[PDB]
Amino acid sequence: IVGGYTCAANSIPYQVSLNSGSHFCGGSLINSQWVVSAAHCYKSRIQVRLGEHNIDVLEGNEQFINAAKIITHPNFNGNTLDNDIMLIKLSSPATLNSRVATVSLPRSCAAAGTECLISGWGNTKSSGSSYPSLLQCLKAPVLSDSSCKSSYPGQITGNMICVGFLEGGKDSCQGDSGGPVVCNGQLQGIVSWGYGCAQKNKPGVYTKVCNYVNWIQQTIAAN
Ligand SMILES: NC(=[NH2+])NCCCO
Ligand SMILES: [Ca+2]
Repeated sequence: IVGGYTCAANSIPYQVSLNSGSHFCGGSLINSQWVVSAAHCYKSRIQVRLGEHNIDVLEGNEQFINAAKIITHPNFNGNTLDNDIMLIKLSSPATLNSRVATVSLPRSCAAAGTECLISGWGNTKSSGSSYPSLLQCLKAPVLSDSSCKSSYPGQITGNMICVGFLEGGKDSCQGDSGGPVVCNGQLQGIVSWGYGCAQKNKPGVYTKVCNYVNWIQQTIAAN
């Protein structure tokens, strides 16, 4: 997260870290047994780390649970990034408490201008690299579906939204991938793609979660 602030510890209780020797992507806990993330985050072996704030120190609220199943969207396209969504089944249920909690899926799509919270352990520098120990947070609005489409001509499908700031300096980045965009208590976005990060007129593009609730529920019920 570039241009963000350090979240209060455990204040984003649905945020997970996907780990494969180190942190590599975010995700969101949506059921005691299921995390949703981005298909471009796929790895065949993943440990889900719940209840984190400092990913470099055991602080006592962590639950480390291996992925039992990893299911990418059958229509994920690695070129266009359409359908950039993935589900991970935990090998045991997360134990839900104040620090490890589910986030609601969308009841509807979010209006343009809706304020959202984007979070993750991704790069924090707009130039160079600094990867944080502590979870970072960013408040950002859903952008006009036009301001999104003008930024990336011909590249925004109906399964993508832009959330962010056209002036730059405030965006998700590498390592935030797969993490949450939560607006009015609902998971509306998954960190997906962009052109670098925090550049002027290149806002973050996010998988539009309100199109996937049936896919999510059907996959959960079948697996
Ligand atoms: N604005 C961004 N490039 N964010 C997405 C990072 C790549 O998943
Ligand atoms: Ca920790």
